[PDB]
Amino acid sequence: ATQDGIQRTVDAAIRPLMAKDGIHGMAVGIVAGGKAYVYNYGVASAETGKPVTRDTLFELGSISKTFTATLASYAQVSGNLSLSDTTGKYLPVLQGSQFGNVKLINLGTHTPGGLPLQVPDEIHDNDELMQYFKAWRPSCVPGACRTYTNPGIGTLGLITAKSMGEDFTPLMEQRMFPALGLKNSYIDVPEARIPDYAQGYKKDGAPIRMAPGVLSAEAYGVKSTAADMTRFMQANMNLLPLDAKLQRAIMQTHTGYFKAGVLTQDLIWEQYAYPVALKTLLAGNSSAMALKATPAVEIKPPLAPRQDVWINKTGSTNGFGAYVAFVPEKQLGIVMLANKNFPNDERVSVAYKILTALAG
Repeated sequence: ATQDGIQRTVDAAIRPLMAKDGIHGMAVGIVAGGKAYVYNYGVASAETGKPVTRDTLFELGSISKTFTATLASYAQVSGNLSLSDTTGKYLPVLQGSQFGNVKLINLGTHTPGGLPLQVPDEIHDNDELMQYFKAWRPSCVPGACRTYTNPGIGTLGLITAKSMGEDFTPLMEQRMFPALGLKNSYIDVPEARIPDYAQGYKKDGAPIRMAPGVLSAEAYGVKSTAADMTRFMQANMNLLPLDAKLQRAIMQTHTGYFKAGVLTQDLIWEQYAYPVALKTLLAGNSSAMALKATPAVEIKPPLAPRQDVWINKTGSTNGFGAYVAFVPEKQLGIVMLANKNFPNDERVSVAYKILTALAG
């Protein structure tokens, strides 16, 4: 009945969106009054007609970075590292180099002083990456310049791993996902679950799934279900009784570090004063914020986590589109998972339309 009233709102945004953009399959997770509801639409694969189900895996894209941010936060709370530390401390290869003096906080907030969006094609392993970093020079002010980057948060992943004497993928698959209670969440999809892996579709309609690469696990590599992400949102609103340290780690990813345009940059999470206007969300989640070196102002001291915000992250691959938005003070959230990289403007609009109707 509560579920039926929410379904009617969610259907009324999603059916038309999928018809308009020719999205084959979507899984939408809602959190309302702290409860998880999951609504599935269309087909995992157009070729076979396998429907989207509870167990269907979508590529999270850059939403993976929130898991990386969570793991770094955990290592901080455990005293494995400080975010004030330099990359040099953990990758001595880089001690003496300019990049070796970039602080971890700058890697988790896209403020390292200029880094490319994508790991450049010439870098094929962590050793060629380390070399590139030795050569690296800052092209804007660290802690005053926001350049959205995979290698940045990626390298925070690698440094987090080292701090905890363990490789990244296993840290995530064997400690983090189980500690968060996520049983359908994978960097490496097991053979047994490959039937669950939804088919991605390019803009033209050709089938595709993501390619692994340098720092991909740390940057864009996670697959998950709406149910799993719905539980991630509940965790990110302090609603699940977990061990104190993991609970503190998760909420401290919400600390506000830099003001950049209309956006507050947390540890990967980007947040807005609630209530929030559509036009604010659209400007904060513009391609310009994603592609361009934007002025960033350090918040002194860092802004404590707060309930009264709209916290979001976008995520894309060649074949998939994903969007997480939640509002801690309302126990309210949406994750949209699509097997098409459909425009971010529409993701933000539809999320805005749905969470606004549910707020009252």
